[PDB]
Amino acid sequence: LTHQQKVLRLYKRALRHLESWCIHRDKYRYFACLLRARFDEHKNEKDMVKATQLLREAEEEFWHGQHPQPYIFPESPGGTSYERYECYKVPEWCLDDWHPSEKAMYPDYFAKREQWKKLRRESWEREVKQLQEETPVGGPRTEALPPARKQGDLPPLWWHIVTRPRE
Amino acid sequence: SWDKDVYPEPPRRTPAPSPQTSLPNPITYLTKAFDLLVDRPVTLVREFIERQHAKNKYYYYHREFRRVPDITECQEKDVLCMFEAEMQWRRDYKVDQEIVNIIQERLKACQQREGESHRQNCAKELEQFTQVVKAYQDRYHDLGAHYSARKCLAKQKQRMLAERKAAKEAAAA
Amino acid sequence: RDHWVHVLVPMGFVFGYYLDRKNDEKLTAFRNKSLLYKRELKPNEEVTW
Amino acid sequence: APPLTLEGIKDRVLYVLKLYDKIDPEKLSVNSHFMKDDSLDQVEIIMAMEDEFGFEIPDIDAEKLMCPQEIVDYIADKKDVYE
Amino acid sequence: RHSIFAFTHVLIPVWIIHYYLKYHVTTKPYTIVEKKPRIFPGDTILETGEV
Amino acid sequence: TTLDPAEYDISSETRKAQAERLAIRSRLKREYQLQYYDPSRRGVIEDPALVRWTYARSANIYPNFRPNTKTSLLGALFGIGPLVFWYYVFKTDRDRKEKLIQEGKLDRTFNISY
Amino acid sequence: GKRLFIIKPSGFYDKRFLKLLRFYILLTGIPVAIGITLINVFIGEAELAEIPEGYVPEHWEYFKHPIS
Amino acid sequence: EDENLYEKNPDSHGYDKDPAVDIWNMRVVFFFGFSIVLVLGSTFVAYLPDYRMQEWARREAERLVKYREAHGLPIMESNCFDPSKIQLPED
Amino acid sequence: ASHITKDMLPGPYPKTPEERAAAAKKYNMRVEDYEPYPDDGTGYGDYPKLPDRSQQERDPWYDWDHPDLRLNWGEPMHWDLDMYIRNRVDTSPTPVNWNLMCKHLF
Amino acid sequence: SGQELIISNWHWLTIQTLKLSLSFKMDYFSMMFIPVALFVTWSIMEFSMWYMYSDPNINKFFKYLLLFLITMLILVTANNLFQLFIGWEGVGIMSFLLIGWWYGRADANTAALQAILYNRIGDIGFILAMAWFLTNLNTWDLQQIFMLNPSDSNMPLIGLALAATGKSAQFGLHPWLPSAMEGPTPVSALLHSSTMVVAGIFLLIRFYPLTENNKYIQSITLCLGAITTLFTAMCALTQNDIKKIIAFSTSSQLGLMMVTIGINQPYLAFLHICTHAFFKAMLFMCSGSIIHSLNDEQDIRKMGGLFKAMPFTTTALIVGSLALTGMPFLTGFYSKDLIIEAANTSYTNAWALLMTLIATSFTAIYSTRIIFFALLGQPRFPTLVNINENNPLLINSIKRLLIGSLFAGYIISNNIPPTTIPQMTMPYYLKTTALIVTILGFILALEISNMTKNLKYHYPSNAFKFSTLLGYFPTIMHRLAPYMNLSMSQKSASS
Amino acid sequence: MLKYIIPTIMLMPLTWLSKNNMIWVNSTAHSLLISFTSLLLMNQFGDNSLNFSLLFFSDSLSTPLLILTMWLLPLMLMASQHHLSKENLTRKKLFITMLISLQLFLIMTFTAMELILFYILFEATLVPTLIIITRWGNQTERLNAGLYFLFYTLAGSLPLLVALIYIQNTVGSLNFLMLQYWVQPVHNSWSNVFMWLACMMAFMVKMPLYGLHLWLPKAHVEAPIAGSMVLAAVLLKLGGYGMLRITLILNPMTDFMAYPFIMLSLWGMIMTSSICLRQTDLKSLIAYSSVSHMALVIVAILIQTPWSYMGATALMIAHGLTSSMLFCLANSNYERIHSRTMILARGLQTLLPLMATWWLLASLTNLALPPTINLIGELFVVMSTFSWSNITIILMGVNMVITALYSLYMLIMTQRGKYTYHINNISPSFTRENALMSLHILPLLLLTLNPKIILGPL
Repeated sequence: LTHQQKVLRLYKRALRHLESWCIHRDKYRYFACLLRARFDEHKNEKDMVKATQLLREAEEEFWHGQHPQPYIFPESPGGTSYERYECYKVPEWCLDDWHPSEKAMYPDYFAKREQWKKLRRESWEREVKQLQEETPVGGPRTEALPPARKQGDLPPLWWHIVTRPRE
Repeated sequence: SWDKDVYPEPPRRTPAPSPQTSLPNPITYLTKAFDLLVDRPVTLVREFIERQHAKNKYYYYHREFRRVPDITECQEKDVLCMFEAEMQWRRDYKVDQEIVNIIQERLKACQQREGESHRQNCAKELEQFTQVVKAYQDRYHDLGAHYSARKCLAKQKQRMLAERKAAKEAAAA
Repeated sequence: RDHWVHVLVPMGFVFGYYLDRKNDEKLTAFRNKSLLYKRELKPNEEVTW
Repeated sequence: APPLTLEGIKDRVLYVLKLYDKIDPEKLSVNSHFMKDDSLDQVEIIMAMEDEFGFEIPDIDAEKLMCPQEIVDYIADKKDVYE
Repeated sequence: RHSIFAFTHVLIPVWIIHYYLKYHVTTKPYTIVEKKPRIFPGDTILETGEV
Repeated sequence: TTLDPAEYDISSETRKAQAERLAIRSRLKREYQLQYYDPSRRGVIEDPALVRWTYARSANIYPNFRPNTKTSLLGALFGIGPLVFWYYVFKTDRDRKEKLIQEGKLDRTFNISY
Repeated sequence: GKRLFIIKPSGFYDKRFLKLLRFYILLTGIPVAIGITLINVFIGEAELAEIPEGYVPEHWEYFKHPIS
Repeated sequence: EDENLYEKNPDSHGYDKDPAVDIWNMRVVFFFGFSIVLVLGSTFVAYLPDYRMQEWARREAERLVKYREAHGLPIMESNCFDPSKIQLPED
Repeated sequence: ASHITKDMLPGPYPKTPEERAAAAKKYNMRVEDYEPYPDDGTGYGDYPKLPDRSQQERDPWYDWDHPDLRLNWGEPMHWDLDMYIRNRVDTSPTPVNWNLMCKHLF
Repeated sequence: SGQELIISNWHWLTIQTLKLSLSFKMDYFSMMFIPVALFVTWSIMEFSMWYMYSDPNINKFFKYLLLFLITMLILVTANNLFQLFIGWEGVGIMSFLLIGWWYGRADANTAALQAILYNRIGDIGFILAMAWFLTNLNTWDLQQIFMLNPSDSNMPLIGLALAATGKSAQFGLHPWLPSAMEGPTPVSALLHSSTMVVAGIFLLIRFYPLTENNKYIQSITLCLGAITTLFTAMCALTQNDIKKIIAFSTSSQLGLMMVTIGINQPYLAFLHICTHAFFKAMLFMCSGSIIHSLNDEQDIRKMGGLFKAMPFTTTALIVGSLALTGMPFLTGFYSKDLIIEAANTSYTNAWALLMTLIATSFTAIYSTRIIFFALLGQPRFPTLVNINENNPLLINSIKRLLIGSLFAGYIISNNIPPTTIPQMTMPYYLKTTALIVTILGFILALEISNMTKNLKYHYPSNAFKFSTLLGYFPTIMHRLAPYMNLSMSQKSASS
Repeated sequence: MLKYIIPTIMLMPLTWLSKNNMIWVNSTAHSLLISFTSLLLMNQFGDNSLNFSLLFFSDSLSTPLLILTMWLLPLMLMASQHHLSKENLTRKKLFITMLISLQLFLIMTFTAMELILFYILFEATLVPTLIIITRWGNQTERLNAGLYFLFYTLAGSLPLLVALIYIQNTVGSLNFLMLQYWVQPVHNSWSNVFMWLACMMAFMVKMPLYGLHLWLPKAHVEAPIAGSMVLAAVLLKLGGYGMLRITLILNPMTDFMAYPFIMLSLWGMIMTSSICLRQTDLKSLIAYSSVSHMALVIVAILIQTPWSYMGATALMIAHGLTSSMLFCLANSNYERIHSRTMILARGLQTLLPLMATWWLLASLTNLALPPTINLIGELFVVMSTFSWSNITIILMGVNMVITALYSLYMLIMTQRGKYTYHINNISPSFTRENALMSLHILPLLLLTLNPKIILGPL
């Protein structure tokens, strides 16, 4: 993380912590531009300690008095009912063993199920042809070419390209 | 069935409901309808088995034992006479268990009968039940020789302490 | 053949049970006891030895 | 129980262009790229959807949100939109 | 109907369990152990009265 | 209490060449996903971080061990310590109860059970 | 309309289970239940005290029960 | 180097080992395991005769107590097992 | 059948730079604040080279943690520090140590 | 005419001197609570037909909940203390199948782990009082216990009191109910209102012919329930969930009933249980339709006013919330008023009356808090307003309750055989001022809610002491007792 | 046993005599037919005692104990067929015969009529169990655990021959437990202390203590193929009942030195429960549970005076069915995941919903749900040692509280998400996996209907 974008990680949560405490909507909305004037103290300057002392005093009065049980937007890392839908929980590929008269239903769905597998069954003449080439030695985050230079299939095929939908 | 002297209780003494009011009460509508919807599927079938169960009879007989020796026979290291005395003593103990269960529910006959007074009456069961269980653990409960069952070799020897140390070593009773 | 590997082997139970009465028929020591179990005059304590 | 399709977000991303009084309703609809219109123009432009949508807007959502239709693109991946 | 959906439900187990109580009091020496009268006057179930 | 936990510090420009410690793990992550994505695996990953975990915890602690310090002989203050103390409680017990059971009486007379 | 396809692992072996569990337990449990009803009605025991049984007592079958 | 067996599911059902006559391994353990032991053996100890001579001593306790309650006989005696049969050595 | 550096060994100063990472990559090049020096204090039955303890700790707490699964659920590859106490434990909140509850019970 | 009964159906195993078979009890609680307990469950499953309407796992719920009635009903019908121990644990094992309804969810399964932890402390106290009856009283049927009262009941009844603290949410075990709310909503409407918390004090109610003497008991009992009131009052302040606001409010109801034991008032105490069971199974379900209407926030934030095409359920709340102010003449008036005015003649700590009566205001300010923040102000919550209140399945449930709810304390207490002597003296400056205590709670909350809404803009200062909105008890004990015993005291004396 | 050893020895010339794969269906078929013969001639009445025939059988009169001994052989053959079928047929049949031979000595044992036939049968085991650990086990460090499986039980049991023949030449003859009517008392000496010491210490080798029990999480950790003889090792540990035979008589009055066996088995009781909440192995997880409430029964015996023999009769079979059933759970979920480490099993409860009921009721026998066969005996241990003193409820009650966590510590490990892995572990719990998982609670709660037969003299 860099020093300039360290301002941005605080700036969104500076106002996000405030609407936890408000009672109206305009009461929170009146303090948006009102807090903006403090942000408009040093508009554009150098990147040295003058920009760090604006953040070094943003240690206090940001963590100091921070969010007394705030809003959480319940579908989140925290919050209630964040992972509540777990009786279903999307067991993708639980459907290998059937021993049919249980595979009687959905006839066209299984006919398409084996169809997509040939896209995964034939990708390593193309994906592994660039997997040895795109990585220089052992370097950074290893996504492929996002078109794979002819046809990107996927590169992340198929557990990510057919990833779990929510309900 | 049983014998009523074994399980006594005072007579029932159920009073009159005393309605006294011309208001409609629901108790004159419940007992006048529900009695016949029970007597038809139960009592007639109970009568239908009653003639059918009397088709044949089967006998089962009392078991009365034989008790020739009691205590002091025989000599120390023996086997034969000291086996029947075990059959004497041990079957003379399982009788003495459920005799207390008769007297225990005899207390329970008084308590769920009065209820309101329940302590200052019935005149026996706080006394007589404590004239049994108090006269029980002495010399008939091998405390704590009940593990090896104390079979004729400690149940007499508590009673040796109940005669040697007791009643003579009171200095001088 | 007629499958001696099969149920002929549980037929050894009564083969053991036929031998199981030989020990009791030589344990004929005492009839005269006092647990009634008396062998007084009857053909009931004599039997099943 | 009420479902949702592609047409709801195509209203709202275009609507907040006119809701914010700094941006006139004469820009481009889906691809304005936001540089022709540092803080408070990559956060304030999505601080309104913090009020309306508000699914906490993670750290990678800033550097993608220049292309204003690329804003709309991954929401259908998140909100699991039709077909 | 409301003819057998409740009749199989409630109307059948009535007779079985009442037979299990009428064939119970004559066998067990402690049947129902109903309490005392709680009567303030003296009434017609007795012969005397109370003021 | 447990902890402060010091979620903020200083930078700019302490240890400029310290970065790309993710290059250690992203090479393993590339080795992870290439092992993870294949048309036929039918089995678990070897995952040697759990192999080196339990076997160097359940076993290979007694070859590590030596009684060259008294803080390894410190377990005398926890194992045999209270084990004398419960008996130091219990030896004082059961005899004071017995003397009141031998000399004098305190029990109810209907104590058949027990 | 909103119509999709639910994802279940398998229902074949699981509903194949509880079949012979239920089947064989009624293959001999339910037929043996009639003998517990037939011996209740036609067969009893009576009564007590003592009987004298003559001089030599009765054999085994001293029980107050049908099958005991 | 390494030869091993995996999940036995060649789209058949499978009970213990394989298709045929090993198919009979189901109904030799379903029918012999329970449904004869868990039924007839469960019935056998249900009405099994008097355990430790108890049911005699149930009604025998009903008889003798009222005979002590008949004339004069005290109850829970603990009466030294017919006394004056022990010399009782003092010291 | 993995025999080469199958577990820890009698460390921690048998050329500790050649420990991490010839195998058991807890440190990248023995300067990552996770070189296998942290044998607490040895002599005891603690961990030796032990790709183990005093590395940065007190929580895997199931964070946002998107660059892999990587928090506690979804198997990052080789970052084992300590376990079996953390599936139910967390990081620091906004207040601090002050035991006012005993004063509140006062 | 009474005719209380016991039965003698079928033998269990018998031992040396005592034989327990089975029996039942039909005295003052079987002919009272059982038509009350069934009426609630008869009126609660129609909401679960609507709440759990999208789940193909619907059939497990109606199956699991019915057996939970069996362990709740066999306890009150019992008269053998062995049979009480059956129901004492049977109620908790169903709870792990109810908080653990939703799988995963790394706090809720931990909340299932937090649930059974504090239940076992209440288990070890009850068995201690059991074995003392074996050593002396020769049985543990409830008859022969009340046949002769012993001298030293001080040693057994503390274990009876410690058993009450396990499930009736006393001080020290207080995070058990605010952690148990994490499951589905009519689950928690059953778990917290009329089941799982009345049986924690019900066992004490059966033990009334002994609790008169042994004066170490009564001072500990009434002082304990006084602590449970105001710590739930201070931690409920600034709480941002609807279900959590109602979670504390049943606990201050428990603070009443603990004190009602130390004063020798058995049946007036139980009559407060007779009224209270109506209340929150309505209220969580009435508030459950509000949360399902928005389908994801369940916060007191972003609610709006009452009248956003919401006529009926707002009328249903103000029936309940005004009763929750402290009963001027509403549902539980014949139970709440006859106890705090029975605190006139007492022998208390006198810190107790300086602690129980203050929470009557703190109970009243719970009412308007959902009026002033969810039913009063301007409409604000996120868009696509998909509200719906038209389902006669829910309309059948609400209409069946409020007819019985208002006539709860006014029909049952209208016809009852009397048991004790009333107060009948309530002097000057000492009689009804606890109602006035409720009145000022409307005033004090007004000049905080309106001041947080319309003021001279009191700017958000970061300086406050906020060890009140947390309580500081879950902050450290959930970080220390699974740290000392689990790690250091184990791995030292482990391998 | 008139003819109980007699039919089962004829089962032995049937394994290698038979055909091919028919040997599994044939061996199970004959085996259940003996189970009725066990039930029939036994369970008779009953009042002190049933001396059976002669000098080889006393009919197990006071404690039946013998029905449980005969379930297991028609119960493990269906379990051992998980991973055994890779060898020659003549080598696999030898593995069948040695387990059948294990039952025959134990059929004559538990009745045994005597004491000089007891010890030769008390040591008649440990020969077939040791061979099972050596061949067809798991990975290495087997052979030291085979040596720790010796050199303890044999180390402690040898002074019994020093003790018993010293009794046989002194006072009468120990052929008959019922000719033990004359028993001289034993006073406090410096010779008689050792006489009681050798009489007792060998029985602490099998049912463990806080000391000398390191071998017990070796045979259960390093174990045969899929819990095969591990189920038999459950009966091997509980089968040290012979303290009930011996110390009921034959120096009963030495209780002055009972205390360090009371105390050591009591603080070690509460300790070894918590010694496994940070364990990382499934087969070690049930193993330390099997120490704790098996160490509960020892203070029920050295403390005499029944209302203690009542529950201790039932507490032997309490985990004897339960821990055998837990090992059946642990023998499963290993043919599908080939490592026994519990942490790798995240993301269960969704692939196998049918066996998820069986996880619930099994661990519901440790909380134990007081109308069962588990909390019906633990209340009598409460009923005994509270009459000893008032302190004993404390350390014994926390044992009921630690295993409340320690059992649900396993159940919650099944519930996790997205499972990260597992293109294997497909198999949705076939017939062998769930029919063998049955027949454990199916007699257990059945015995809770009329639990009259599970009672000692007592």
